Amino acid sequence: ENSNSASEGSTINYTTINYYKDAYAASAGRQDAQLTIGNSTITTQEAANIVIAYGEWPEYCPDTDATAVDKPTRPDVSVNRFFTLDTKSWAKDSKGWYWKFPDVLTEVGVFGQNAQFHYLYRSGFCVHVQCNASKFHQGALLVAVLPEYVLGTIAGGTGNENSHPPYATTQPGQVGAVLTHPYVLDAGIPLSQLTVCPHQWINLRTNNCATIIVPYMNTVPFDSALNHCNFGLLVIPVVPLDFNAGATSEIPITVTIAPMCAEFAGLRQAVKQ
Amino acid sequence: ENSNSASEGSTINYTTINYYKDAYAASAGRQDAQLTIGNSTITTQEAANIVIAYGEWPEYCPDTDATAVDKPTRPDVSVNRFFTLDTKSWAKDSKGWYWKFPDVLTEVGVFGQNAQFHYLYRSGFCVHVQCNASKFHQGALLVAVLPEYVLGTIAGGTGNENSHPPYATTQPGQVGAVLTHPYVLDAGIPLSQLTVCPHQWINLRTNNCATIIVPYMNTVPFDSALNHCNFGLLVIPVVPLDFNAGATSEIPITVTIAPMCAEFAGLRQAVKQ
Amino acid sequence: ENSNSASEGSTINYTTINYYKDAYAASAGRQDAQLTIGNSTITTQEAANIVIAYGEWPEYCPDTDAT
Amino acid sequence: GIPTELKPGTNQFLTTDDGVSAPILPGFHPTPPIHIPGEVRNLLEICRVETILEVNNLKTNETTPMQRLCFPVSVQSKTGELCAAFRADPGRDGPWQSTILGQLCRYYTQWSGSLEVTFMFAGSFMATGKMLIAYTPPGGSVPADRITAMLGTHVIWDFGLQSSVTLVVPWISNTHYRAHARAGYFDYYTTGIITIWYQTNYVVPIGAPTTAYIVALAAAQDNFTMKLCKDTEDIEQTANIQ
Amino acid sequence: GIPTELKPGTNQFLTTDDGVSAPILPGFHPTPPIHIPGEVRNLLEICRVETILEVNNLKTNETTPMQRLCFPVSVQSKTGELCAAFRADPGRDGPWQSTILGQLCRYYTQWSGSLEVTFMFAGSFMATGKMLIAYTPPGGSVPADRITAMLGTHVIWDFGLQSSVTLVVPWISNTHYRAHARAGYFDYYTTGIITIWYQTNYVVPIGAPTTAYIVALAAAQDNFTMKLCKDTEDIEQTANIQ
Amino acid sequence: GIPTELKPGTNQFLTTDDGVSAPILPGFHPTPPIHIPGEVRNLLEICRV
Amino acid sequence: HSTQETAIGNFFSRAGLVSIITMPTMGTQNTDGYANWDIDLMGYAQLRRKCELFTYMRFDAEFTFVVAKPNGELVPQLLQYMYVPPGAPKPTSRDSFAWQTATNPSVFVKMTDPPAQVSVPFMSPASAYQWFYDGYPTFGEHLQANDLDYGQCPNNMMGTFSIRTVGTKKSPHSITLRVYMRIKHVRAWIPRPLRNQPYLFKTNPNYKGNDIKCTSTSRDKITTL
Amino acid sequence: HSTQETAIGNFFSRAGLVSIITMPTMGTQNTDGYANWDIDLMGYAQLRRKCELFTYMRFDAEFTFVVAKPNGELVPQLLQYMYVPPGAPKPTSRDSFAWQTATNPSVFVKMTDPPAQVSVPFMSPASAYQWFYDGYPTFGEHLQANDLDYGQCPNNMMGTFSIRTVGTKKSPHSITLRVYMRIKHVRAWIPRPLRNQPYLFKTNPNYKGNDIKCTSTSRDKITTL
Ligand SMILES: CCCCCCCCCCCCC/C=C/[C@H](O)[C@H](N)CO
Ligand SMILES: CCCCCCCCCCCCC/C=C/[C@H](O)[C@H](N)CO
Repeated sequence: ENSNSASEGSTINYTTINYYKDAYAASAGRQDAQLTIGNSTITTQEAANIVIAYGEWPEYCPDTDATAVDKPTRPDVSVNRFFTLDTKSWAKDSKGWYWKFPDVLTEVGVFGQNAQFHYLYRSGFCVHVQCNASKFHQGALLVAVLPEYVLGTIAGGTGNENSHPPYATTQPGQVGAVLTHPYVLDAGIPLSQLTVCPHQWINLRTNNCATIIVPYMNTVPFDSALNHCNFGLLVIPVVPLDFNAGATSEIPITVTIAPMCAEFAGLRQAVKQ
Repeated sequence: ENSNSASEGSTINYTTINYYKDAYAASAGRQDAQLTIGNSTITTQEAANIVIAYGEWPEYCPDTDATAVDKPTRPDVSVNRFFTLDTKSWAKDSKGWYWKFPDVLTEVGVFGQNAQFHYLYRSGFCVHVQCNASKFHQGALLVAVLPEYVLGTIAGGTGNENSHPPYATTQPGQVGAVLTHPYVLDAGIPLSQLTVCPHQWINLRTNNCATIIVPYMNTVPFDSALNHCNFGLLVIPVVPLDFNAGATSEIPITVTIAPMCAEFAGLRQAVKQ
Repeated sequence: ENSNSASEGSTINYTTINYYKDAYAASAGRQDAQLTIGNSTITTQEAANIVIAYGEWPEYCPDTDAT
Repeated sequence: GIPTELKPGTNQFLTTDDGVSAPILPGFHPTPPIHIPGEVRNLLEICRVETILEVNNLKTNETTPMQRLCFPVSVQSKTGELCAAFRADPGRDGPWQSTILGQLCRYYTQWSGSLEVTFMFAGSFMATGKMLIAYTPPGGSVPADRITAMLGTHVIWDFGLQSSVTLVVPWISNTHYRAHARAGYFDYYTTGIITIWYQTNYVVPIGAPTTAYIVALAAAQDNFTMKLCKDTEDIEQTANIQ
Repeated sequence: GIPTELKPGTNQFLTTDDGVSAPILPGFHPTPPIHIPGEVRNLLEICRVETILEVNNLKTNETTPMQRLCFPVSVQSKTGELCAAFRADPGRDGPWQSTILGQLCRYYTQWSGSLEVTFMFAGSFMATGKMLIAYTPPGGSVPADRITAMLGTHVIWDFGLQSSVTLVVPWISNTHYRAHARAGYFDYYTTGIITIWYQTNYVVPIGAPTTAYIVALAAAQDNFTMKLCKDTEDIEQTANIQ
Repeated sequence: GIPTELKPGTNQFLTTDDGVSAPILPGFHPTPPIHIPGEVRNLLEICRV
Repeated sequence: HSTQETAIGNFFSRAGLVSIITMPTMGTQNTDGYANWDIDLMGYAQLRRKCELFTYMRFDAEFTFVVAKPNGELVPQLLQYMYVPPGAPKPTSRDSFAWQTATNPSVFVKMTDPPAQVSVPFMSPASAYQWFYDGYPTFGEHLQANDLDYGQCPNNMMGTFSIRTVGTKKSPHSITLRVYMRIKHVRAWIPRPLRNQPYLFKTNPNYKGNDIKCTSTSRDKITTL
Repeated sequence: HSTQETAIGNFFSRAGLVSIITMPTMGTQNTDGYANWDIDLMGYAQLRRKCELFTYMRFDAEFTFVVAKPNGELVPQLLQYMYVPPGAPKPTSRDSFAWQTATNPSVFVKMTDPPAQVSVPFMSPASAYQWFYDGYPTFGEHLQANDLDYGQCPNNMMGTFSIRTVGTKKSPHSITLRVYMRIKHVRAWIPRPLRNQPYLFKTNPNYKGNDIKCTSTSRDKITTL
């Protein structure tokens, strides 16, 4: 009995009877705070405690799973630091925005330049959202991380037309893009089930900030940073902010992000897209 | 379980389940320099190191595999010695030549006479090629050994005619024969794959000589020397030699060969062909 | 293997293979003078010796077979 | 040869039968796996996370589905108005279809264990008040007043210093398992009624909005157990997939 | 008899299934084997030997196939001309079809491991010069100049005292295995581009030819591994074999 | 019952195949053999004369 | 109470219909006597909704091939199965060179025999199957005509499956094939929400824009059950 | 990464089509009710290209005999297989003395039964099969008419295979036979280049002289991909 099977790479053991020499042809069987990263730092005194996505910290690629023979670069200070993005003005009918990582930082800083000169990319991310309000403001924001977020299309509304979203929507860049039908998230999936993935609630009466640490999640250790988007970020105003007349109507939403444990490989020429 | 099988003569072991009394009906299972020979000698100071074909030296037939009850002759001095052949004048359009062993030495020396009086033949061979050039000459020769080299036919070019090459081409004798379409080697097989078999490169800027030691390779310990040709020899000018005007245009190609560890059996009458 | 079979009440043993829980569904297998009685009497001097039928004497019913 | 005996059930294919077939690629060695975060070996871990429960569902909100996620609360002029009421059965058509608990519960027939419902207060920081969230055991209808609803399991909660409240729904049943309760004859399996009531009032200062929204969350507990897989109603083919 | 149960898949013939059949010659004893040189138990040993790689393939050379085995080199009047360029994928239609590596690689689908390409200088002994042989990781096109190609893995080599150079192609991939890269949608598996560049010049004395030919060799390494056997395109029947 | 799997070659008769059939006379005891001169267990002894 | 039923082992393991293939005698498509079917398991809705719970999935597959005439009866017709890996020749006809079965696996079964069963290992070059791929397989710019490559994972195309009737002459009887799959030795990652909208296309999760179905039923009043 | 897949054990072991034999009712050839087929495995192209990698090869063979009517249907017809070693009588008819099966192995199978499987040991008198034989089997002089003996290894002809329908009367149904082989217990020697040219004849590797196919594709410029 050679070990060719699919379940023989895990830590769980199963009992199975097999009448052939291949284990995959067998049967089933019995089943058994202040964050300082690099040159930048942040202090969040109003923020809820940090939510670690799937209970794992970002770390360097081990030699067991690493298939690349090149020795990667680790520019710790010039790569991993807090990157502040543009602010999104909130309105009562605002449907929410979404960003595609790691497509936002491709044009920004040393991280963006080395990403164009390197074919292989692996890093962890740090998600931070900032929305400020006073005691007279009542609202709620839902900040969630959905791995492999695919954009759909209404197909003209009839359903008989085959159309795909262009590169502007699938690759919004640094500025981001806005949701059309937040109920389906343009995935055809309910919004009420979005909390199954790592999420954090921003309630303007208590916590005005959010922090989520998302590690690297892919079926491959290294992957191209330009084409493949790892996960998206969703800031959805579930409860519309309400304020009476005379109060300040401009409520910004600031999203700052940082990479963690970045490794680059395959030094090559300049490749934009 | 008697041992009748085909894999039971090797040094590798396999596990197999068999429901019958014969092992061949079972399943597959898990898989797991100066050379002086005899009265003649040669000294090659410009030659690359000797290439042993398939990493085995020619040796006498052991009693384990020997099926003949006769006691063979071993004329060490009168059989095994360097035999120099005719020289082949190189030209720019020269397509290359080929010889059929052991048909070349059948007419030459004691080796050729005892081969006619003996039915059984086993020996190893020594291949040596000589091509001289100066520093102003640029060229490359490919000397390869292909076991069981069978000549094909263009079939008139249409392909609907059945024709076989005559005895003059299949048995060139001492003088040898010339290739027609060196790309297919008249075997219908690519020339770029010829290096899979034992080969040596002659580059006129470095090595002007070549030496290849080919042992006896056959499915039978002894075989008739007249009918069966063991392997062929290919000297192919892959890179055409280039020289400007005024240089010597006559470039010879000398091929000398020697037998190694020859054993004859079945003393009989005189048989030419 | 419960004992339900028909041959299990005798003194002879048989070997049999059975793939079910009932032994009767199994296979066959290897096979392995003066006489005074009561108030009356008789004397026979010309008679041949007494022939016992099937070599067994009449006897009272044992409690094993008595229903 | 070995004598053999055929029994009924030969030459049949049972879709749930776990057999052993013949491999088409002898000794095929797949790609060695790597470490992928988020390994889930059981469907219970997905049922134990808080997901949005839609308490307010109306025919007028079908055009704007975003209003389904919360229900309004404001200042009341009377005592003990009923804010909302909904069924406690996760496998019944209704509010529970929005949560991931009910969706994964529709794959299964018999369910058991105690559940939990979490409310979230999205109102202003300076707005205070109190609510009465009660759970009525089976057999009761929608309570007309607050004195009727208090007779069961209830909880008292405040707006000002706490942003959430969790009503633990205890397991009260005649049977160890509950089949999904449907209309008519199948009401025997109904879990209960969860009613939220105004206890004191919604108090707000001057300068802050007088209308707030409350988000309801729902999930399961460690004692939650399901069985007897089946098909659901939530996927339909009226045409081929192009 | 022993109760038996038939399962789906009876009375079928799987071509890759390894069974046990009935012998037609009881106790047949074949001929005892002898020692034959060149025993090959694995197809990797054939892939590890250097075979001629044809870099120059043109529609004008179809009449004379012998010109495919080498590409010319001569004196250049400018700086950094591109001598040749070719794909690094052994299982793609192109130069790699001439080597025994690609031919045996077409039997298989997913391939892995690092390869090597060897160049041979057939020029005159007194002709000197230098070449720049670079390898571009995936994502790059054919470099326009030498400053663009140098950004990857390159090697510098001399004509005079050395007759050969070996460019080791490292393994750079997102996946442990690579399927054969074909046109269009299948370009995701492309290995890279191997470009050879003029570094200094081709210097020749008086009395020696100014045009030389370079033979390219290609093979695999010990880490080269293949899997998933399949049919190739290199054999076709348009008619019966007479 | 025990799950079984049929393979190609069922319901065929191979003339050289050595099988086991069903006896038509249970426990039949043939005649005890005697000593007959000239017992030949191999065809080579006939080829050597 | 045992949790074995709600585990992913028993929930993912059973037979389901991933493909429907027909070879009619009269028609514009398969009447040539053979069929070339690219492998796609997402043309079927209900098992697709089960596999969309999770992003990355690693498993093995057992198949069941049921053959019957479109009216439901059977005829003694011999059929040939073959698996074509990527790069292998696809058959151009029923007598074509590809069906000659040299290095490609093949299955022979009749219509009077029980359905055929085979076991398929994990053939993807990656660590697990990727159902939803965000990005593009191709480099360079992407215009409106090249937008078709979106949501396409090159690791998910493992080959092509084909069927034909044996013999040179055309078979008078029509044949309908139904492909089944049983998932075993499964490993799962990254849970996802369950799709509440009807399916449209196989390759991408498009939804009909005119009508958005609410995930929950509606009533007249919030305070009335 | 395991090397078991690229080993010669798994690459050489599987079923392939070495022969196609028919017995039509109307025609000029096999209509007599029987067929005498000399054993040649090189009439098939793709498996031939696999066996031409190596010069000397030693192995065992398992066979599979599939029977069907040329249109693909089946009839309850009983067939008889027989192997004829060299020197054994070849049948002159269907009622002929040779089919009486005295010392020659035979296989009986119907058309409703699964295909027949047999195992053939290594029957060659030499140590291994010789695919390419350079020389002549015969002594003396060889003229142009006797050149046919070139490339012929006397050790490669192991016998003759024949089929017929049982019974004295002619069978009304046509029969098409497809012979299969699985190589096992294989040993190999002397690698050879792979043939890049189309096949022509079975006995010798002839190539068409007018067009020589280049082993690699051609492009417009050496510097342009
Ligand atoms: C002897 C015939 C065997 C036929 C084997 C056919 C292979 C089919 C394997 C299916 C296993 C899943 C493969 C991929 C499934 C989905 O279609 C992909 N996600 C496509 O995007
Ligand atoms: C009960 C019927 C059994 C039929 C047995 C037929 C024997 C066929 C054995 C084939 C094994 C290879 C034999 C030789 C193959 C090639 O044709 C030879 N190289 C011919 O040159």
